[PDB]
Amino acid sequence: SVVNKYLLHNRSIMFKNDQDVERFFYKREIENRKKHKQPSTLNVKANLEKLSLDDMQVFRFNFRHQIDKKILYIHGGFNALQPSPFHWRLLDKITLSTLYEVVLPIYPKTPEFHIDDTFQAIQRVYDQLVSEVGHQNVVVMGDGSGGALALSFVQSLLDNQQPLPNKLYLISPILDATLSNKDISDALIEQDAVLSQFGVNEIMKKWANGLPLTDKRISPINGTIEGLPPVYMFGGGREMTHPDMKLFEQMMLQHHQYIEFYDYPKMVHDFPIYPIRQSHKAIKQIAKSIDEDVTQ
Ligand SMILES: [Br-]
Ligand SMILES: [Cl-]
Ligand code: NA
Repeated sequence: SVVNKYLLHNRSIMFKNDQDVERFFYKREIENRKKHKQPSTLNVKANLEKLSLDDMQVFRFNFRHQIDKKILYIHGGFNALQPSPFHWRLLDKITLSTLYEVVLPIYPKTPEFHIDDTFQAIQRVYDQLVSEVGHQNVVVMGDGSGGALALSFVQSLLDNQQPLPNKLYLISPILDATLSNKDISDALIEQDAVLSQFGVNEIMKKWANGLPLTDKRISPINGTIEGLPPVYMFGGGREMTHPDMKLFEQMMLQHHQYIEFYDYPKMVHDFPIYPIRQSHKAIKQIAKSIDEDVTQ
């Protein structure tokens, strides 16, 4: 399996019990305070800018001096993990394929920080980028829990009458943090070697800081749909989020909101982070679609 071939134990949320959860939070509190660094062995092909915004680390990737257009990238990791070395590699590839400048904020993480900290930080970097190139030249993208953050954040902009990004990209978004969709079968659960209902529940409960997991800011499947910019979603049939992605697609369609869903039946959660041909195909689909004229 691709999951096992590239496994990082320090990113696993397959917790057995409360004791594993506590140990994870203990570890993440300590690790999250450290300055995040590019992987020591990774050749990043794009040019890299190591910036900060109000003491938050922000990395920017650009290629061939192409910076007139931005992707605000919200990385996965359940709001507890920092970017994977495979996230570094994915972002590099997207930069080189799209020729947008990819912006990677290291936003506040749980267990020390909580939902409002996370969202206020994303707002600040979004505002920064809009001031640089205009909202029409900014695309928002995220994977996993980062896809949830990305959708929830654009929904916040929409609810608050803020200028919206030209497009919104969701990669294996965790649209409902409860993962209680009754269409999630045992067969589907047995195919998913990455997600854990227990792990996602427990981590998200910590981050939510007293808010119910069903709150639309946490589970954006429950958030504003009408008025969204065009949405482009990527996911696999072997991830427990798949019923939620299909449900979200149905809701977008019903509300006459533009959605492209690229659904890969045999792919795993967050598949584009893996060095496999399907990832390269997904990246090419991002590149081909990202410059489509927005006429909605
Ligand atoms: Br596939
Ligand atoms: Cl599970
Ligand atoms: Na910045």
